Amino acid sequence: AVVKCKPTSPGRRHVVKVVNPELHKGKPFAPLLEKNSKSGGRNNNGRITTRHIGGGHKQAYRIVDFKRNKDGIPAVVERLEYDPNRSANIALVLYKDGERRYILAPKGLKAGDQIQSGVDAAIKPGNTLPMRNIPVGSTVHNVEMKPGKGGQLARSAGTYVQIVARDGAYVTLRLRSGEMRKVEADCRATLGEVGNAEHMLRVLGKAGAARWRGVRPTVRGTAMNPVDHPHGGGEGRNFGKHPVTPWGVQTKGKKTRSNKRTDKFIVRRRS
Amino acid sequence: MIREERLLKVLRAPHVSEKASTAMEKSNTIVLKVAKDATKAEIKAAVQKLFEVEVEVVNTLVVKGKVKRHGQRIGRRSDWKKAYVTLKEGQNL
Amino acid sequence: MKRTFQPSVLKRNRSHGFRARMATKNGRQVLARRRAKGRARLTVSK
RNA sequence: AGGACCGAACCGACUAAUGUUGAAAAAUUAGCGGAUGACUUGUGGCUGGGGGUGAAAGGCCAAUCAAACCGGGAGAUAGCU
RNA sequence: GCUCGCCGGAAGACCAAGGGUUCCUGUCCAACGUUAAUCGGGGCAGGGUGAGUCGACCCCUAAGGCGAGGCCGAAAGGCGUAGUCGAUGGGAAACAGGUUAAUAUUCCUGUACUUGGUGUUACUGCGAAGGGGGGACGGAGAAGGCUAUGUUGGCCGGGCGACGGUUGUCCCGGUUUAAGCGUGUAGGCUGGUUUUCCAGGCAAAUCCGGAAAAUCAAGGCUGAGGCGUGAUGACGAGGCACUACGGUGCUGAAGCAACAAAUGCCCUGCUUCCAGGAAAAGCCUCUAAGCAUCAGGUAACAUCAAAUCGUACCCCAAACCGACACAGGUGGUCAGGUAGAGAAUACCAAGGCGCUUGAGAGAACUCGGGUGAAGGAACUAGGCAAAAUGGUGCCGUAACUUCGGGAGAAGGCACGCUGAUAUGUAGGUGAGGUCCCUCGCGGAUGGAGCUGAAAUCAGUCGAAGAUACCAGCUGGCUGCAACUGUUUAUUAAAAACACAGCACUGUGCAAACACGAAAGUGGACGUAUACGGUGUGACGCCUGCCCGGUGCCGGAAGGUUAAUU
Ligand SMILES: [Mg+2]
Ligand SMILES: [Mg+2]
Ligand SMILES: [Mg+2]
Ligand SMILES: [Mg+2]
Ligand SMILES: [Mg+2]
Ligand SMILES: [Mg+2]
Ligand SMILES: [Mg+2]
Ligand SMILES: [Mg+2]
Ligand SMILES: [Mg+2]
Ligand SMILES: [Mg+2]
Ligand SMILES: [Mg+2]
Ligand SMILES: [Mg+2]
Ligand SMILES: [Mg+2]
Ligand SMILES: [Mg+2]
Ligand SMILES: [Mg+2]
Ligand SMILES: [Mg+2]
Ligand SMILES: [Mg+2]
Ligand SMILES: [Mg+2]
Ligand SMILES: [Mg+2]
Ligand SMILES: [Mg+2]
Ligand SMILES: [Mg+2]
Ligand SMILES: [Mg+2]
Ligand SMILES: [Mg+2]
Ligand SMILES: [Mg+2]
Ligand SMILES: [Mg+2]
Ligand SMILES: [Mg+2]
Ligand SMILES: [Mg+2]
Ligand SMILES: [Mg+2]
Ligand SMILES: [Mg+2]
Ligand SMILES: [Mg+2]
Ligand SMILES: [Mg+2]
Ligand SMILES: [Mg+2]
Ligand SMILES: [Mg+2]
Ligand SMILES: [Mg+2]
Ligand SMILES: [Mg+2]
Ligand SMILES: [Mg+2]
Ligand SMILES: [Mg+2]
Ligand SMILES: [Mg+2]
Ligand SMILES: [Mg+2]
Ligand SMILES: [Mg+2]
Ligand SMILES: [Mg+2]
Ligand SMILES: [Mg+2]
Ligand SMILES: [Mg+2]
Ligand SMILES: [Mg+2]
Ligand SMILES: [Mg+2]
Ligand SMILES: [Mg+2]
Ligand SMILES: [Mg+2]
Ligand SMILES: [Mg+2]
Ligand SMILES: [Mg+2]
Ligand SMILES: [Mg+2]
Ligand SMILES: [Mg+2]
Repeated sequence: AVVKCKPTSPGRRHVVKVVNPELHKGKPFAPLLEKNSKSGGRNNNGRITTRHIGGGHKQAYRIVDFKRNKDGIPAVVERLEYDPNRSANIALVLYKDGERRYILAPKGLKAGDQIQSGVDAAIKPGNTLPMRNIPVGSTVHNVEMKPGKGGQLARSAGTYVQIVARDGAYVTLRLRSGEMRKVEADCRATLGEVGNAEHMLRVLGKAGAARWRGVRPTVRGTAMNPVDHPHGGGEGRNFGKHPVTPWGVQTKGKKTRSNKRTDKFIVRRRS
Repeated sequence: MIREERLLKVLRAPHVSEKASTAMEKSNTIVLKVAKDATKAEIKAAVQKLFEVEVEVVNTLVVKGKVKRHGQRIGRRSDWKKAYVTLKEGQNL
Repeated sequence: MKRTFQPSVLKRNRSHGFRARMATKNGRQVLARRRAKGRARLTVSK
């Protein structure tokens, strides 16, 4: 549910929370947890490579099954959980052999639902199979780019892909960006859409809320001195520059894709 | 565990003072200067063989040598090991 | 007020100690220059 | 419940007087703002000089940073005093 | 030595860091000490730091470092795998009293506890670098049970008062006791046992996970404190002897209850929220290779071992960072009385101090204060500075508003003390006695004793009862920025920066982008509801026209056009 807050204080007036009562209260499933190391957007040279990353709540990593290789063995959804590592929710699934795994929670999946993977699996939400065995026109998510590599496309909350065509050893997908992309039919995909579509309806309401998410402030280039950014100084508010990145490269309009190796798979670019 | 050559080099001197005299009269403890590297086991064995008395317990501390200034240049006395060797009720020497 | 020198022996030794000098080529060059100068103390030690 | 309210510690630094060969190379006193948070603090770590870091003031990077400090080229050059 | 004054959430005490003998004793006074100095953190000499259980080392990992081979790079080198290091975090065990001129949880006295080796004895499936469990985790809030601690009474010892009274409903002081061991409470969590089967836990498992039956409603786990023991003891005002008059030896009363009560403990709990909250070992258990009358495992008793280094002293400062015995700076712990909401503030206790030039005088003028006739902003750039307001309760409170606010708006009334209701009330706490019982640290009944605000009525003192310290000035119009935040350490705190929100634009993942001649890495263990860049800046009502110029995006026919030939 999407909930508005009463204006009992100024940083609370514009807050719009996504509150999901279906999600597990408390701690996750400990065996599927790994430690997460915060970067501050710094690399192995200790330099900031990506700006505006730092602080924010400590998070544990949940091992998510993007491969969905446990074929023939059915599984039941035990509970839906909150995962701090992604926009989407995850599901704790129990296999008939006693194994537990985490999966991305599709739209509509609830506790008690039965899922399965493999070439023979039923066409239902939460089921994974190679796209050669999923009908054309189907709405899928957690789509593999290479067979057996694991799900790489349509993983974010509310996202999905539509198999628009199948010809030869390849399928044509309408990606969430609007791009028409070819991927080989032997790549797996999960039926349904990623759940939690109400995610985009949230309104942080205050500065502190982006800070808890590890987002540090953005300083406008125009708010700097010539030495720091091509968007320089000026006596009073001045611009008169062709808008660029801090590194003097044309922001707004210049295409930065340069991958001749993967061009063959793009059928139609996004608009 | 021991060797006579080692035990003969481990005890260096009796240490004299008011504290050392009172430790003997009140607690039957002898205060000694022992080799810097001497262990409590070595001091126990050396006192038993050379002084022919029974040892109850050995307590040890390291004394830091005092520094004296001679104008612009400093001098430093040596650090040494002190042993509080408690002998059993039956006292001799 | 708060001055620039805030002591810590661990940070002193890690930053400027003998082993830290020995760890890099340029630090072994510091020791070599100081030895050629005839320095009494090559590094701050115990 | 809250980057909620009043207010010590704690963090800060709006006004004035004093001090200005100072008690102090930035303070003292009376008042002042924040005080569950984008809070504050200890210990240790990482980023290095056309480089870092910067809620951006050319700020800060060991008491003078529009290019630190030390050693060297070095007796730079000085149609100037 | 007797007074006087100051601090007392510190100006006391204890840690860490940092220092390094400054510590204690004797002796000396040149220089050091802003003065004298017989004194000193100064000179000289001697003395002083005692550990199985306090810390380090040690075992274990975090960020991060290093890194055999390796990958990469003119050389130097960069990165990184197995690994190996690295606390600020995890991992065995000791307390009370006494003692020194100076150490003490280290010595001594009393009483304990931990983990190993060895031996004996009884019982026995033991075995890891592996599996599983556990360790092992956030914020906020609630309020119950406690203890630390205090207050009063009782008890015991002492007192009978320099000046009216003081044998009493009087005065003063003490009334302290640990770890450990036994009991398993208030309270928290969870159904328990057995059998069979199994695509999971890299191999195996009797363990974990999963499945299916059977049976019992009570089973276990966690747990403050209390009570008992420890303690036949220690401590204890004082008494009695000796005193080098500094002290020393001997002796030693009472040692209880009620009430109040933490921010400490139960509580790593409970409730609740979103921002969703280390690791690894010790530990418990399970098996593999293996050993299978052995070894090994479990228990009782005995015995041995537990090394090494630190330990003095200063520590919110005269010993550390500040050139100084410098109004500065410096992390953690403890928290007595009265008043008080309080860790504010005032006065005090314990404890520590009067700040290392003093003596006079009582001019101008400077600094810091107190009071001020009449006037009351006339001052000035400007009410700068002052002065003023200031508490609790109740009554009451406008425009406007995003319905929260505005609001403590504004303004008003009450306020001490004494008595009565009631020799102390409402409430809190709760003993005896009686009764039940799956007999306990149990339940019900019962109300003694203790503690105890507030109200009304009546009276009373003063000029004044929130009497001191402490402690909002209030209101109206208007510019700017929504807001809380941030900033020019050291002349600018703002209207500047940031901000939630909005938009443009790039980016299909070996992403764009960024640090790197590279390898590697960040972005991200993310995947277009995502990530980067740019601008605008809550919200409301909205955001028109212009593509000539400059920038960008798309186009392929023609013209021009590089190396090359
Ligand atoms: Mg500027
Ligand atoms: Mg340009
Ligand atoms: Mg001993
Ligand atoms: Mg020792
Ligand atoms: Mg607040
Ligand atoms: Mg002040
Ligand atoms: Mg205010
Ligand atoms: Mg406040
Ligand atoms: Mg630091
Ligand atoms: Mg030259
Ligand atoms: Mg010259
Ligand atoms: Mg000295
Ligand atoms: Mg002294
Ligand atoms: Mg003098
Ligand atoms: Mg001296
Ligand atoms: Mg190598
Ligand atoms: Mg390396
Ligand atoms: Mg290690
Ligand atoms: Mg540590
Ligand atoms: Mg002492
Ligand atoms: Mg044995
Ligand atoms: Mg394990
Ligand atoms: Mg919680
Ligand atoms: Mg009590
Ligand atoms: Mg009289
Ligand atoms: Mg119970
Ligand atoms: Mg006595
Ligand atoms: Mg000490
Ligand atoms: Mg101290
Ligand atoms: Mg002084
Ligand atoms: Mg000082
Ligand atoms: Mg402080
Ligand atoms: Mg105070
Ligand atoms: Mg003085
Ligand atoms: Mg005067
Ligand atoms: Mg007047
Ligand atoms: Mg008047
Ligand atoms: Mg008037
Ligand atoms: Mg005027
Ligand atoms: Mg005038
Ligand atoms: Mg004023
Ligand atoms: Mg005033
Ligand atoms: Mg009246
Ligand atoms: Mg105007
Ligand atoms: Mg503002
Ligand atoms: Mg503000
Ligand atoms: Mg300034
Ligand atoms: Mg200022
Ligand atoms: Mg702007
Ligand atoms: Mg326009
Ligand atoms: Mg073009």
